Amino acid sequence: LKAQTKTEEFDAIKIALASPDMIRSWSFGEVKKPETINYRTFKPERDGLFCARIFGPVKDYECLCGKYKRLKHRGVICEKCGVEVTQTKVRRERMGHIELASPTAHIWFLKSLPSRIGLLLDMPLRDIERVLYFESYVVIEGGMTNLERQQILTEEQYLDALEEFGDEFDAKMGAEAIQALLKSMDLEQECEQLREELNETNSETKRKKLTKRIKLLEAFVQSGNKPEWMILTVLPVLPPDLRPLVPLDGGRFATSDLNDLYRRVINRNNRLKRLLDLAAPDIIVRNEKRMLQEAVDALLDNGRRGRAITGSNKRPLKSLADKRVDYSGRSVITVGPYLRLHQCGLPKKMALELFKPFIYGKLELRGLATTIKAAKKMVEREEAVVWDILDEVIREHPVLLNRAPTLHRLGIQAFEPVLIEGKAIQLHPLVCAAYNADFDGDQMAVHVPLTLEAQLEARALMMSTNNILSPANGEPIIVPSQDVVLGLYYMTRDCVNAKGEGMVLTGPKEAERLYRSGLASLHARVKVRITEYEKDANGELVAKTSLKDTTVGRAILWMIVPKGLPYSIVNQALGKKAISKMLNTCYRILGLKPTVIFADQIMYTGFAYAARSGASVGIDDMVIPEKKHEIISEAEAEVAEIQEQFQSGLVTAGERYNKVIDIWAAANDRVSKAMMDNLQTETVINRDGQEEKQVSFNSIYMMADSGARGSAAQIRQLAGMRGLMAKPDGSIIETPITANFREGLNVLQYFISTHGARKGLADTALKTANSGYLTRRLVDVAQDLVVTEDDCGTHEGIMMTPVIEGGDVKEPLRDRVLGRVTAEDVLKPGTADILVPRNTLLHEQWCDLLEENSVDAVKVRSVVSCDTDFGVCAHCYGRDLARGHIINKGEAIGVIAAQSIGEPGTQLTTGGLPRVADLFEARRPKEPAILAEISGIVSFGKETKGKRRLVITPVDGSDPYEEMIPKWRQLNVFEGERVERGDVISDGPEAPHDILRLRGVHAVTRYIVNEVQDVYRLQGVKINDKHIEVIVRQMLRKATIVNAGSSDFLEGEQVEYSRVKIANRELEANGKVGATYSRDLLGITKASLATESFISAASFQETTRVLTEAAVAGKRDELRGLKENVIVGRLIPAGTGYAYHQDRMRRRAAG
Amino acid sequence: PQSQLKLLVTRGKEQGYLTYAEVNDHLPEDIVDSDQIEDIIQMINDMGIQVMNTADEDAAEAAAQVLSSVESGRTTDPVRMYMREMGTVELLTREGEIDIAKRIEDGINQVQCSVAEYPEAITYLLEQYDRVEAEEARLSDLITGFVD
Amino acid sequence: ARVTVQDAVEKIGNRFDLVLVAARRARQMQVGGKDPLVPEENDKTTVIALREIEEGLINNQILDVRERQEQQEQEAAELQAVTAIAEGR
Amino acid sequence: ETLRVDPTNDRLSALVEIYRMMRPGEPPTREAAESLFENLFFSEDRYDLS
Amino acid sequence: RSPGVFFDSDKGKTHSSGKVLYNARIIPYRGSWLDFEFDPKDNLFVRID
Amino acid sequence: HARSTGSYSLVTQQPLGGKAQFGGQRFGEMEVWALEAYGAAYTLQEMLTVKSDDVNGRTKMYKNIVDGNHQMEPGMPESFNVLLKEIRSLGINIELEDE
Ligand SMILES: [Mg+2]
Ligand SMILES: [Zn+2]
Ligand SMILES: [Zn+2]
Repeated sequence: LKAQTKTEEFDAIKIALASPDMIRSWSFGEVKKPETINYRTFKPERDGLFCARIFGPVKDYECLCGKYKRLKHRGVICEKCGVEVTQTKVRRERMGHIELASPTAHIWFLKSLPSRIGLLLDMPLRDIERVLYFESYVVIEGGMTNLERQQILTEEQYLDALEEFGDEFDAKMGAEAIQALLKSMDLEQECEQLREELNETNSETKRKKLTKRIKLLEAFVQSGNKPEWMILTVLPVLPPDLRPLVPLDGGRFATSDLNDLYRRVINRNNRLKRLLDLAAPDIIVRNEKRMLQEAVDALLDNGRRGRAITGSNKRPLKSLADKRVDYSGRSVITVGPYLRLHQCGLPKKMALELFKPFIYGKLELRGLATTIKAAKKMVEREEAVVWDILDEVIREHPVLLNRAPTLHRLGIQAFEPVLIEGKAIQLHPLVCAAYNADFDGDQMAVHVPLTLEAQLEARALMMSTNNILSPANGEPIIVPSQDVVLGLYYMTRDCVNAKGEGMVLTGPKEAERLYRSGLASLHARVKVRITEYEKDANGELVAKTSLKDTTVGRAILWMIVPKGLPYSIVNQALGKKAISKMLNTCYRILGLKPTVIFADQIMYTGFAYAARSGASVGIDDMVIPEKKHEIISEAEAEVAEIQEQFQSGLVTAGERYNKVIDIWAAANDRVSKAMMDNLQTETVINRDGQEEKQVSFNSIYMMADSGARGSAAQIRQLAGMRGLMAKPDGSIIETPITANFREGLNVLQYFISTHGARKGLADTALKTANSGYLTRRLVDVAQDLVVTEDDCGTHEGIMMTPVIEGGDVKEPLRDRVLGRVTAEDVLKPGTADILVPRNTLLHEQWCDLLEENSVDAVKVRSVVSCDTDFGVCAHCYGRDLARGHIINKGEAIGVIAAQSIGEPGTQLTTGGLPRVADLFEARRPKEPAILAEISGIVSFGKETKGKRRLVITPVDGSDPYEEMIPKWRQLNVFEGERVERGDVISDGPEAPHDILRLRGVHAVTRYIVNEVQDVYRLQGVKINDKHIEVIVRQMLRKATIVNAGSSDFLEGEQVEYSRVKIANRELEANGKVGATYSRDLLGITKASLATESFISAASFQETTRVLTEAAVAGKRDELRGLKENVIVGRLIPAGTGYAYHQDRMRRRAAG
Repeated sequence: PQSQLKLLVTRGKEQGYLTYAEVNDHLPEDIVDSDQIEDIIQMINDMGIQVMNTADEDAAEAAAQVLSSVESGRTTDPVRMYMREMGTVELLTREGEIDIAKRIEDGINQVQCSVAEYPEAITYLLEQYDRVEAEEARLSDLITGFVD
Repeated sequence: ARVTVQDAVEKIGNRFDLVLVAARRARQMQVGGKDPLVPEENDKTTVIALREIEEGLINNQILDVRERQEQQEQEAAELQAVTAIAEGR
Repeated sequence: ETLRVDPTNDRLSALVEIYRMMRPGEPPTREAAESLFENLFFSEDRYDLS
Repeated sequence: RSPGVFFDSDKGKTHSSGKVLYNARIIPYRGSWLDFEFDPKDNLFVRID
Repeated sequence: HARSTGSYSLVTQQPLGGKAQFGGQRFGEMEVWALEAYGAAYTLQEMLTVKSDDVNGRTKMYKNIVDGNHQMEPGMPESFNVLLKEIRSLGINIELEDE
């Protein structure tokens, strides 16, 4: 079958140098005149920057002169003025050209610091420019006389050399010279010489540059490009519609600067033609040629040179080198607690305007409207019927909600529209956590999933209810926020004595019936008969009932708790954490739907009982310690004691300072732990006896304790004194703020407080941008990484143990191993007993089985060790997702990894967020520790010059290794003792490169993850090891070859490519010629630099250099990646489109 | 005692960072250009960046930078190279103008006389005037007038 | 409405393929070549298709079989028509 | 030590170096160096602290 | 910034030597800036603007 | 604010409010990452192709929307086509290979 010619669905893309004839191919005419339009009849002047003949008609299917105006005549070229009558859109398509009188250098290739003409000719830049401007001659193919080929001469020198040799010697100057140079160049011969010369002389300096240049040359050869094309003969002109002359109000016009530039080029070129036909002296024509060069250079890239300015406007004209979406909206948002988790309140008018085409279609579908026009007129009139029609089109049609600071994927979520009277969008409360959206006037945007696939994608993926879990960690993101948790807290709780204390009831029903009638208090100690279930039988619910000692409120609440959950979960005090673990266990037991509806009911009851609770905040609710003033007085005794000591000279200045600052710092804690006790347990009440005391029912304490809002620090700032603020200088004042907010703050205290507040504001405002930037670098380094294979089937993995830092368990084993697959079957303390067989996803039950037994460690497969090339296998990755099931095939994990790492990054403050940045960047620390290069006994050699050399002595092996260690740095290593490779030869931080090379891949992959997780966990942030492990996988992506037999020696190359080539070379080919390598750690920003697709690289990297460097190589972008396919505007090679791209990829490179 | 550009380089490397102002003055007196800096910040930035995070490769980012240091004279800006190129040509003497003009006269009169010595150059004019009086042409398109 | 696709995901495990297949089916219904396999509650073709996935009466295998059958349903029609095109000889 | 790092000698030389520093690329002139340097910080027109 | 003379330091970061540095700056209401600044070699310098 | 189908920019065809009828919301890079994290390609394609930058795709879609047929015949976004022309306007030859 004949392949094809006319437009199909294309694959890949190719970029290369353009031939003069190739350029003329695109051009449908030459633009010979600087003129644009006629100035009266605004029609385009023929063959000019704007032309109907060359480019296209000014109006659809209408000839310029107006001869053929009919839609019938089409392929007709008019006789008066040749214009094919066709849509005006082809004036946005057809290109043009200009034939340059003299050759002109292409500025991108001339100066883009790989000066391409230069390093292709092995000729320095200044010589090339000195030639181009006629400031000197350059030899070309000098033959056998006196002179080198690339050698440059001057006026006198050239004259003399010419007088000596008339022929068999050649020299030119200007652009023509460079062109002749390039054209004359034979790549083959140069190659043949370079190889021999490479082989003969042995020096690093020589053969390094030699091999680099021969590689460059052969690359350029295989490219298909020819050197001449770097020098411009024909100059293409951009379609007129892309540089519009379009009019405006008041008769005035507006136009692109490209018209000014192109006009300059045309004029100078024409003047050059004339000056050639007029036989001007050289001094003139040379100047005209230089001016033409300037004009062309300014037209292409005006960045360089002197930056020519547009007419009458100082601003430099924008050169050639120099998204809004329909069906959408936005507005202020409100609560709507009545909503189910799966829906959101959508304003009537908004929904009307959004679904307008759907409304038209349905309206004339049922026959309510004669035609679409009539439909428009109807909804424009807003006739009463159309509303009901809207209710039809809204029902199963989801909408997308999005907020401004989008970080993690939950930043956009799909809901089901519920028509609302008002202009505000009602957003479900439980989702307010995911969006990070307060109600203080934040706005949200709506989108409409038009195509069927978009609706189903919205419902099965982007839906609210389908994501109940944070992608960062398995913990529920639907956890009730504030009002609700204060509701369940006030509900589930007990005081010492109340109505119905001690009585007994048949069940929750008459418990609630007792409460609602005012007979029994919401919180009272009561025994009630409850029936709790358990699914502990195989796939089956077991029922049991008993007398539980609980409170009326907990009994009432139990009515909501579904099925197999134990009563024990609602028998606590029900704080925010317990109320979260409730939902979590509910999810890992009953499944999704029960968890959803449970969550809803939890919110409703929360708001309800919080409303009934009558919880408020008064000024007397904040209790200042009675002993505060006394503590103040005592510490204030200390300060003058130390003052009197400084006056007697017993203590120094700095010592006095530290002492006073310490005594105040202690005073703060004293007052804090006074007010805390007083605000906590001080309620003293009586049941049938004298007294007894319990946790206070004081309002603000309830809020802070429940987890609704407020915290011990802030409560500390309300009641007790607040801190000891500090100037911007960083120095901390030894006279702290003794007054609190409840008390009045005098002028000073507040003044000094202002700073702290502002620096807080400024710093937060800055860390926003920092977090964002980090997320950007992170998604750039990952991106295209997506689950591709299913199971790579490697036994390889990392050893998981609890962190055990300092004292007991800074992080458990169960957490680290949860949701992860086992590398190999682990054992009980006794063996021939396989509890967890081979590779099995470790879920809740499994981890609990591991917890039953005493197991201290589990080997776990990771994304960093996965044998799959160009991606990750689902088996190795893990489970975690919005769903508890194992990761799907084709889900893009790099994006979510980066998002999950960067989203909490706002909450981060050596240490802090910049520490995370330095970590991912692989940067060597300021004053690092040096590890032992090789095991064996060591000794200190030589003496003091700049360094004192350390000589290693391996037992069996040789001792070529001697490392020169600067001696002014205090050492660690014992000069009389042996040290293993990767031991401490000094203290201080260690470069991850060293950890990788000397210790191991798993060693360094553990170092990074543990360090960054130290940074996050110190701030109380949950991020699964997974994401960081994928970022690490991306960091170590490259490697440097050591041995040979296939590829070049020092080449940095993909571990994927390499491993693929050696595993392929271990068999077939040479028996094994396979080459060794060395894994290499690359900082995220550096690893992001490496991308196969040039369209991808042209985005985030520097555009010019990328396009040029790719163009000279004739690089062919096969797409295959996310970014490039986004740019080109086709389905992402992941997720839903993964099937497509899969299928297609297989159809390609095949029969 | 001398070689300039090493020093801003060798220092910029040892400090690990250099202010955007640090390089400007530390640059040799050779390259002062404004748009010069634009790509050299990228050059130093891939090898040890300070734009006030990079590639540890270095190597060729020095050899080419030294190639940019040798490329630091001619400031391009064709107004300059022109003003200078024409500035060489010597001024004319009042008599020299007469010399040159006389040379012109000799030349042009030579080619005219060479034309007059061609028989076909005569016959053509004759036939053309035969076309003029035949209303196949006009008097203005043949002669601009004789001497007169 | 269909609030949770958990069951539909349970049937066909990929969950993206869920969206794809359900899209195909929802297309079979939307521009009518066909009719629902489950009672329509006024649920749009989207939710109807999802329900059809839940009940296990619709999936890639089934749809492919049905379409492949239809190829021959139409092929049996034109059997005289296209064999009548022996003019190519 | 500063004088030791001074490439110039007399007034005119320093003026040339300053003129070349301010407006490089173009040939210096005596009247130009004097005019410039006097017009910088010493002119009632181009300079005021008020 | 008020017109007049201004004496600054730029201690620390400059050349990472801890040797600090010292600079004076003459800022006119209207006109060119007159800057004086030291270096690690203790050689006084001057820059216009 | 709300918009279904409004006016369009001349230089690159993109939704632009000219009547005080507002232009569409801007779908940014981070939002694209959000759609990328979800397995939703079609939502994204229709987001940056048919709903916005495709001069043919928008109308060809609209007709289907009113016809009662939800599909998309995406074609190539006008932005990348403009970039094809801008790149190709230089000495750079950019081609689309195979079939
Ligand atoms: Mg806010
Ligand atoms: Zn015509
Ligand atoms: Zn794997």
